[PDB]
Amino acid sequence: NFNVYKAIRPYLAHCPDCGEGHSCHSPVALERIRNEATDGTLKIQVSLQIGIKTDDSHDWTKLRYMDNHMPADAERARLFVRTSAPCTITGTMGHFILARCPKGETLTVGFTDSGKISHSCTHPFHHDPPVIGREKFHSRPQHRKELPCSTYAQSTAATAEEIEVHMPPDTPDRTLMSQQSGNVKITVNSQTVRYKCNCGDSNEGLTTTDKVINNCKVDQCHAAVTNHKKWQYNSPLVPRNAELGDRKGKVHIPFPLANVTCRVPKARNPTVTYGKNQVIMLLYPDHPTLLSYRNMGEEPNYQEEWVTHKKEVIRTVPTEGLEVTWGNNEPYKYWPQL
Amino acid sequence: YKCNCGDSNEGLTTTDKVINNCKVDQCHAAVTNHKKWQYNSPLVPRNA
Amino acid sequence: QAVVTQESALTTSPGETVTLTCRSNIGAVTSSNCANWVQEKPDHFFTGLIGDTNNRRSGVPARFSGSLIGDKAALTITGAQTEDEAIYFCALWYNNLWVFGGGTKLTVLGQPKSSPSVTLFPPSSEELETNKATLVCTITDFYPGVVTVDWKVDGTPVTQGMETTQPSKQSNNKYMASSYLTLTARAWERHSSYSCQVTHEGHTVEKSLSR
Amino acid sequence: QIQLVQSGREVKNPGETVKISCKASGYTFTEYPMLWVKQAPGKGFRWMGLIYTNTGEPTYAEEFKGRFVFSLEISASTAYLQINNLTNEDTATYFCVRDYFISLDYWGQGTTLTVSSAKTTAPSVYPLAPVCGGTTGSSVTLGCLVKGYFPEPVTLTWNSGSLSSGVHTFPALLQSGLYTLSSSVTVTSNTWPSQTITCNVAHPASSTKVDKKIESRR
Amino acid sequence: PVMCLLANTTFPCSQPPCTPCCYEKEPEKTLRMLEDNVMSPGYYQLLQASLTCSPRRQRR
Amino acid sequence: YKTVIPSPYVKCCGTAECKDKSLPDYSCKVFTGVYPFMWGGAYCFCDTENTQLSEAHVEKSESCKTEFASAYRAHTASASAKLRVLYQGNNVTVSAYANGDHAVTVKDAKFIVGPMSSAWTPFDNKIVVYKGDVYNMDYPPFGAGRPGQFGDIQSRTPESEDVYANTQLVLQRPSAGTVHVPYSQAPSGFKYWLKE
Amino acid sequence: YEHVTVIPNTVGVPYKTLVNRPGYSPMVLEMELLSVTLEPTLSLDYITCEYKTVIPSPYVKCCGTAECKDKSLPDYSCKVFTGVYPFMWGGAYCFCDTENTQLSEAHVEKSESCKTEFASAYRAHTASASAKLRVLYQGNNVTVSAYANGDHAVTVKDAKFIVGPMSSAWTPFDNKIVVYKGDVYNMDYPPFGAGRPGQFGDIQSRTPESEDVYANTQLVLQRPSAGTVHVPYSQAPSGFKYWLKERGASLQHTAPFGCQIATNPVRAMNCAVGNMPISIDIPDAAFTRVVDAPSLTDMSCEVPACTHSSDFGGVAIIKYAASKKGKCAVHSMTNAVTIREAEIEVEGNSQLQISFSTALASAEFRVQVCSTQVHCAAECHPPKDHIVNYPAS
Repeated sequence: NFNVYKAIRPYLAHCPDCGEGHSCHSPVALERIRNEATDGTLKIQVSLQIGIKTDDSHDWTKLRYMDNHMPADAERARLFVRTSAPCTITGTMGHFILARCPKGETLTVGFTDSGKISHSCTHPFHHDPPVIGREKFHSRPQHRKELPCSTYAQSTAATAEEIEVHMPPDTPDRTLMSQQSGNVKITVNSQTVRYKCNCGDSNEGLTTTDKVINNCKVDQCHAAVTNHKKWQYNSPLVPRNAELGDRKGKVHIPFPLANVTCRVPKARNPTVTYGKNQVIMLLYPDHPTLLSYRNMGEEPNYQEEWVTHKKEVIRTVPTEGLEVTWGNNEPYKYWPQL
Repeated sequence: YKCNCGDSNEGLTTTDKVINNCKVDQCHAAVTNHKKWQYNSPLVPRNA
Repeated sequence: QAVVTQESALTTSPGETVTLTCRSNIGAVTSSNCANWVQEKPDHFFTGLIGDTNNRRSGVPARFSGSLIGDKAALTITGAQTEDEAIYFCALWYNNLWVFGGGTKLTVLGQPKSSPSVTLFPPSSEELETNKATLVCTITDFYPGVVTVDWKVDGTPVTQGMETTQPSKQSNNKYMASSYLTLTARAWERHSSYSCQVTHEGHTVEKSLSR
Repeated sequence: QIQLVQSGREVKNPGETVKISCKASGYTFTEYPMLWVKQAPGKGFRWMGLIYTNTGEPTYAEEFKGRFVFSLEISASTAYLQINNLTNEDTATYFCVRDYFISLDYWGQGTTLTVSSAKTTAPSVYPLAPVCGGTTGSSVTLGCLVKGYFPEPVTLTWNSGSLSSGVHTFPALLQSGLYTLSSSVTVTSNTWPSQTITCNVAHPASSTKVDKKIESRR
Repeated sequence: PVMCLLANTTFPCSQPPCTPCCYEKEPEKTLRMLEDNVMSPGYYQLLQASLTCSPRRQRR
Repeated sequence: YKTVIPSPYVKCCGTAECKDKSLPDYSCKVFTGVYPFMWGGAYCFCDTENTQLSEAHVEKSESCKTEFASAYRAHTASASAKLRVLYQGNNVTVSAYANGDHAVTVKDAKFIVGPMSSAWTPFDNKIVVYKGDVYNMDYPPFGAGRPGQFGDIQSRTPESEDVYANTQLVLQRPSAGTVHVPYSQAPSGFKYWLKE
Repeated sequence: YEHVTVIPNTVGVPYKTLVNRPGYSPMVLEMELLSVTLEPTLSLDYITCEYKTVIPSPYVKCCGTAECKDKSLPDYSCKVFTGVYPFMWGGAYCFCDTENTQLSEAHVEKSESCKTEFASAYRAHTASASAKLRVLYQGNNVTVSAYANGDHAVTVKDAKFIVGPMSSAWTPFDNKIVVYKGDVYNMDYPPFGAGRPGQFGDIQSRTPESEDVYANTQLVLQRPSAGTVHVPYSQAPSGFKYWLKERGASLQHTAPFGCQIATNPVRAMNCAVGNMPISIDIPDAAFTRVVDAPSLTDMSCEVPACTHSSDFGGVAIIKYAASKKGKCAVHSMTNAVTIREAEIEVEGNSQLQISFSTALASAEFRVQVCSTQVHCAAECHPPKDHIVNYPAS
């Protein structure tokens, strides 16, 4: 079966990324953005049950979120991941979601609600990984060399992941108590109701039924809803076990990384003028392209510079020679022939 | 017939020993030479 | 292997001395050889009528005797009854275990017959919306366990749509299960009543409903 | 007496492993002489070994070691004859045999183990009520059918626990992979459909149990 | 084989003491199991063999 | 390396308890007097006795199976050569272990190849290999690494089980009304010596 | 603080190092290296096994002469003995008259025990520095095993111990080494594939389970068997069998420097040589403040017994007058005297008898009991027996 999403639940989070300056208890809080891969995919774990059915099955177009102390599914089109603009989200399983988002300093994750309540949780996410090779590429190349870089791959099975799915926290909620004429007449409402009554004597008692502490109040009462139903991923927004020890859970975590070979471009060789000890290379790079000149003997002096504009470098022809690696291609050898 | 089971764990016996709830190692009979003597070389197991 | 030409056959009357006179394929097991004529009961209930090859086993009837009979395993179970359906296994004790053979599962004379009471409930409200319609006669006390279900649906015997379930034989000498005219929504609303005709030892009964 | 609390239905896959437990009473697990035994599908008792009380754990047979693995939860008063990682042709009952009372002086309860793996779909319980015309005599057929389920364990009861009398039952047999059977409780006419009477199908995987009402349709 | 034991008796790995059908009925029992076998060797596979829709409440 | 900060132990109605969980960077703190509010209002039922025992440890890199930095203890170097000859007019090739002791018979002609007159190879005393990068770099102590340097999450091997790290785990007192472990941390040495 | 000490690179002499911290009492400690392993770099080129001449059945062309083909094996002996008169056990093997030719073909083959026993011709590389050493410091006899390059630090007992590198270089490897089933024999291997006849290493295994065999065994095919199929073929003996015959004295007996050359992997354990600079970053808790130290003054160290022997055979009833009770660090403040204890519980006006002696008979040595500097002069005795088991103080 592997119904870990049946065991998983939507976990709310008092996140500072809320939108409009006020962070809220939204279910679209991203706990960690595990985006260490050199391919540039960012794999961020969020608070919702995204890519999961509310009926516990695979929701191929539906991802769930914790709405109001219950679950609540929405369509998968409401997911948005904007770093500078809304980048291409690659996949989503449970809390985890991997995406190809643009450059940026803040990452915003919007969950379009069932009533269109697009919870936009923005953290400062400085996603800009350095590109490998002799030139700073911009897009996916037609012709280019395939350097080996790491990337969070699309196998969303929970192999090699151990999500801290502990017991769910003491979910307080103010709707347990009501006014019995202003007195202690709180309905049960079908919950694990820890009842803290501010009346005389025994105002404690964690029942599951109706409570008539007459001569109570709504301020004279407190109701908390107990969760013995699901494991929840132990986010640092989550209030963990102060009323528990370390009796928590560990589950699989999807989207495992892997090493692939990304093709990057290399620019055309410039104009060469081989004069007396001089090599005039008029290269015009179409990207930021690192070019390095080095002596081909004992004293290299291998100075490299990224190139942007039109560059005619009259390099000194070394006696042992010059290795001049301009961009991703093989470096030009100059033996100065007298 | 020293039992390796509970209760009756000993006895230089003279018949079959009935410790039900005793394992294969839960009994242990030691066939001791109480009949004739042996020329006591220490390479033979002597009087310990 | 401790499976001789065992007492595999025993069909007697109530109180009969059930003799598993199993001719041993190797020979007579002893009391230390532990030739015990135990009752390996139905439902995999290992029990000893005679155990340890010279003693009657505990927890059985008092007439049990497990020993050597013939030249092999010998079960003399005195007081074998019709409700005493179990396996006379005359086997050995290897001194490192007791090894029960193939044995003989038997039922005896006794446990008299009875009429099957089939409550014919019709194709219900729960089935009749989603391609189901089961007029099931729940039969209890079909005595003894020889009763067949025949089709009677829509004027013909059903050669497709009748269902005879596994009728569990009771400890009270009957047999009971579900046996119905159980077709689809076309099968339930097409036939006149989901019904099985119970022929119990040649006897007639109707476990049949109407919706 | 030395009697093993038998294993459950170990419905693993071909290569799936599950214990036929033998909660050995009469002694502890270090006091109860468990003989591991496979009540085989064809012949009967194929020995997983004998183990006298002070150990308790059944030392294996000739072929009786291997896929059937003898272990001892000695402080838990039992052993485990694990039907472990077997192929398809090893569906058998895990039982103990009480090595005191000079043969296996009691028997373990046994557990039906079968090698076949499957997904996580739902079970079926649907009530067999009284008839549209009657279906009630001196007793009455209330109860429920356990339908569309698999593997062990899934249980099908009738009469809801007060209806223990008059049980004529079919177990859930795997037709199309779905276990189909029907259990009619011959319950009282004031109990069916006057009182409560019904059957049920259960399995603890999602902690899922269902009852279906045995009552008349009118 | 592997002593999958929920503090009462060591059953096998896919057949523990509530194996199968252990994770979805006792959610606190599943939390104690993912504490015990979450520290133990098999409780990843014991939990996914138990609680992950492949107990006796599943279709397999 | 990463930081395994757990859920926050909200000691409601009473003081917290100091527990030193012996992990790498076992960071524990009891910010007593925390009045955290919940998503359904208040996380603490009473007003005054709520506090946050906030704990975290340091965890290894989950992409350490992919991203590995290897401090090769660079010893002496073994040479190995290939050379072709037009022997009998046949341009044949022979590749030998060119230490001089693994001399290669080829084409009926024994070649004793090596030893090379020089040894100034690109290998240094301590080499660093990072997935394509061979840089002669001075490593930290193997288990005795420094804070925040290139190699602060040090291990004795890449596939190992233990890791020395001094990541500057400054768990500050928590934010107002939100159960959130304000924990200062040093920057990533994998992000540093990878990025630099 | 980080006390830098240099222990003598020889095990068993438990050195004391007096960590003096200002703002604290005198903090003597004891360190001693238990073992020190020298794991050399190995480059296993030649493999040692047993060569066996795989010669086929005798190809008797009865009344016929064939042409022998060069089978590419290790020393493929091809021979066409002309005109054999080969007769069998049931008469004549040839019914023809005289033209029977003996086809004698052979090759070399690695032995089955060559697949088990292989002489490993390790090309010697640098030695791995690693050593296990104990110390009775901080009130604890605690050990640290450290890879002694200098950068394998053990912060054990709260103490950042960093030892390494070693001073010495008397490496238990030679330039070429033979691992022969338990024995490191410092021997120069032959050419890898370019061996000589009769050489120690006549069968050269270029891989350990390799497919090549540098073998020139001098397998010379002799004349044919007289009327019977017998392979006349003379070869040299086992050169590794001669290397089995000349097994040679290993460094387990042949260890210069007193090293313990112990293989699997080829290590040099107990190479007593050099010095070991170990620094110990001690925490603040070892710095116990001298104002909280016991006020031990008015000491008179009465030298009761003087025997300049292998032990620390000085006895010294130091009458002390302690202010409060406490373990005063009774360390040697002298140059020659090894004191047996490290700390003594100076309780009050008590005479602590320290066990301290040195090699010098006329010994005037200083001892500081946690602040107390005192002098003790004795005329220690001569030795009794000429031989002791190891060295001494």
